[PDB]
Amino acid sequence: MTISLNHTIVPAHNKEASAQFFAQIFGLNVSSVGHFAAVRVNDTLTLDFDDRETFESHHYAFHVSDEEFDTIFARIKQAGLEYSSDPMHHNKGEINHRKGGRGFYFYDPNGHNLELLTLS
Amino acid sequence: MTISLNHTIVPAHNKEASAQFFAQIFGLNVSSVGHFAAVRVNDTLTLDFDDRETFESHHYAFHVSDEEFDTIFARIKQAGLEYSSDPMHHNKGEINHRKGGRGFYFYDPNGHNLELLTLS
Ligand SMILES: [Ca+2]
Ligand SMILES: [Mg+2]
Repeated sequence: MTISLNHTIVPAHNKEASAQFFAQIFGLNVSSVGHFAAVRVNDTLTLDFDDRETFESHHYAFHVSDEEFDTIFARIKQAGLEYSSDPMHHNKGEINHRKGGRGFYFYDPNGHNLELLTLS
Repeated sequence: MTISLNHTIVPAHNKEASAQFFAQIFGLNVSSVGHFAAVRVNDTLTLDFDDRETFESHHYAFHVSDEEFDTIFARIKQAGLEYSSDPMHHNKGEINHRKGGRGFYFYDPNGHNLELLTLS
């Protein structure tokens, strides 16, 4: 039938801090699974945070509902985090309106580029 | 629920060779999209292959049907690629039978660790 992404490993300097950051902002939960701090995103995907000393910035873009967009964006502002309309973060403190939707980018504690969008 | 991963950037020394490798083995298509060689995996997810000189190994685990598993595994053997039952590739030329399913690991041309699983 269908190929689906089930797991991906997210490298982190501190896997618990990174998993907690992600779970707090997205309204999800952290589980200790083997050597990972695992965050189940939905009924098909889990992000496995893994302790790593050296790695480059990843880029993850998430489709969310309008309600989820508003809820997550409020948590980012409440947490005192910077965000941008553009992937390079040249345009801070604003969102994009690409494809008749809403979008923005924000870095995780490792410098991974997280992207939220309402229309895919 | 309504958070889904829509895009992720896969770093590659050669984005066209890497996107073609992934598309050939998984039975997918490559599109040129901006500076990416993009592979739509399913209705939800696109892998964006991006030219990069320096990066660390990523890990992506895909859930597939038994039929898809067999079709992909046969392409991997026909292509002359090594695979393993374990994530560290200590046990080559065998698959695992974990979680009431079948699984195996194989590297892409960049050394990204690709995992296939049927689960249940
Ligand atoms: Ca998903
Ligand atoms: Mg998927």
